[PDB]
Amino acid sequence: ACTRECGNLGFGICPRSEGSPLNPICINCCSGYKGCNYYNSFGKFICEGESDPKRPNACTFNCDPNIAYSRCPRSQGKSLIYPTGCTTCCTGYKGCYYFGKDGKFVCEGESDEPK
Repeated sequence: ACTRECGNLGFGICPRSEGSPLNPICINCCSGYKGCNYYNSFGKFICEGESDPKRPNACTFNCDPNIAYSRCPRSQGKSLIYPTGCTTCCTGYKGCYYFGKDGKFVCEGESDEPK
């Protein structure tokens, strides 16, 4: 039960399992998320993510060539939501972290994300 209000948020980020041995995601330990583990294509543990999705680390976009895939508590949907349209804190997804147009964290989403 959410209001009809059109939200004015900036972007959402959602820590989610990404990639596979055969189809590696481009990511690094710095930008990977706390609570997610990162692995090579042979399935060897590389690192836990260092980044808090409420206040992400300053990192480069550079791929860590040791990383092919991640395991996060949640696995569904997009890693990044932009733009957000009319999405509000309420209609936003659980395990997704929405930031204002100023770049500052506003809220985590409260609604179930379709699988």
